[PDB]
Amino acid sequence: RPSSWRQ
Amino acid sequence: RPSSWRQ
Amino acid sequence: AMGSMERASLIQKAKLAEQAERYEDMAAFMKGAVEKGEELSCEERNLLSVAYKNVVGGQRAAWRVLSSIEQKSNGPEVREYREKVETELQGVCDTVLGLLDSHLIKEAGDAESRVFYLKMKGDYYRYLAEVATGDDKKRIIDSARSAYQEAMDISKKEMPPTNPIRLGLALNFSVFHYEIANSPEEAISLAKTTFDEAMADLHTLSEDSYKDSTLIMQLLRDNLTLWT
Amino acid sequence: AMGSMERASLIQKAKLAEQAERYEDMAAFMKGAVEKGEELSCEERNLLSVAYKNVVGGQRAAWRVLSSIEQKSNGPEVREYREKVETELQGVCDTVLGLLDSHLIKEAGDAESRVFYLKMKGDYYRYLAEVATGDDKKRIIDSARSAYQEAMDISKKEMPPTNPIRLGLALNFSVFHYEIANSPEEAISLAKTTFDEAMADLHTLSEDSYKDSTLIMQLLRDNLTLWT
Ligand SMILES: [Mg+2]
Ligand SMILES: [Mg+2]
Repeated sequence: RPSSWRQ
Repeated sequence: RPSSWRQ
Repeated sequence: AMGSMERASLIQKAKLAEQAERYEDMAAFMKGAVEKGEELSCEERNLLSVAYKNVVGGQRAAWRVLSSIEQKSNGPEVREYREKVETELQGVCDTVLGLLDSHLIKEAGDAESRVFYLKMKGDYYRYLAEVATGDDKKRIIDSARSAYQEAMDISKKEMPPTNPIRLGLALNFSVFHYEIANSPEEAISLAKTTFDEAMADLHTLSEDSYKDSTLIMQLLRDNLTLWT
Repeated sequence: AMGSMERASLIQKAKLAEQAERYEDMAAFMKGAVEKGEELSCEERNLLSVAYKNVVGGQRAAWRVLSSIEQKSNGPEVREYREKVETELQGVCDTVLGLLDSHLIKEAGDAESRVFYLKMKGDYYRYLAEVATGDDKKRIIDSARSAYQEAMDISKKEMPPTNPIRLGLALNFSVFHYEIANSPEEAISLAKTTFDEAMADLHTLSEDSYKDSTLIMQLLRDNLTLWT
């Protein structure tokens, strides 16, 4: 559910 | 550019 | 590589791979199911088609990206990589055509199954024609044409004008005419006549069949709008 | 399989594969470039990361689809296919970790390169931890923790609080705390302190660096909103 790094 | 069959 | 798995397990796994959007897996599972040698059900034919359409669709999209870069450029890397993707795409098309020839088409007795497989055969020769440039390119185009034509002849004799596979076949044959055979007038005439004859048969359909048929009629109309 | 291709051609082809959205190709090209034995530039490190993040990201999404189906169900097909995807994912993580160990990390002298590779190491142990269930699962979690911790210690000593790799590392370490280590308070504290210290350093940045830093700060804020 949470955001990890992504472009 | 034109559409062939697709779902 | 799938010979040691049960047919029903291959089918089950193909459905799981579709849900997981793992289309290369899906295609390999369905290839294994075909190679069991039994005819495919309506639902199973669908799974086979969806799997390989997604696989080749990704390859076609990549080939078009690389082809445009290559054209804009004209060291060897863009050409080399386009050729790699192109060879991989040709391999997948050859695999599908091989399943159709050994032995899906010859065992397909009913109109629904036979038209389905001949449409597939036309589509995969069409994909081969999209990248073809050599001695066999006219023969590749005529192989697509011949498969589509036989499917059309059967569909017109054996199916109502609203049948989804008849509609999808006419849609794709019209794309073949426009994009591959450089026959835009034939493409437009086929799309119009298909749309109009389906329109006139909608009154016979249930609400669910109506939804299926009008969905594909809208693709025909989208192309007619693009082409006229 | 890439030993016979020039390093610069592998890099060129990785960039073409990214444009074609052919991420498995991209990862294989970048693996070949790493195996040439030269250190990677800033741009090349990015290409390596993007390639494998996309590959494992697809495997993680498929594993989560299959895991949920498997949980809802609890014959052997769903478990068997989840295990197949899981083994493939573990293989990709092991490949990346092998590139980092042989010998990207030991040759990374600058803070920017060393933090980048230690962040990668933490991420791929984190992906292994997401599917882990056996004897080594606590050791896998601690391997992720240890890699992230070393990267944090270096980043705090050697980089400004707005540095994108420092921000991305703190973001991912906070996800590790929340999702893997069952430490939501640590996750929240890390995200808050990282956001606040970056906010206070934005005034030093150009417009382009400001855009880079605030983009990642927004991901930290998105998580804080989800978690509080
Ligand atoms: Mg038969
Ligand atoms: Mg060095």
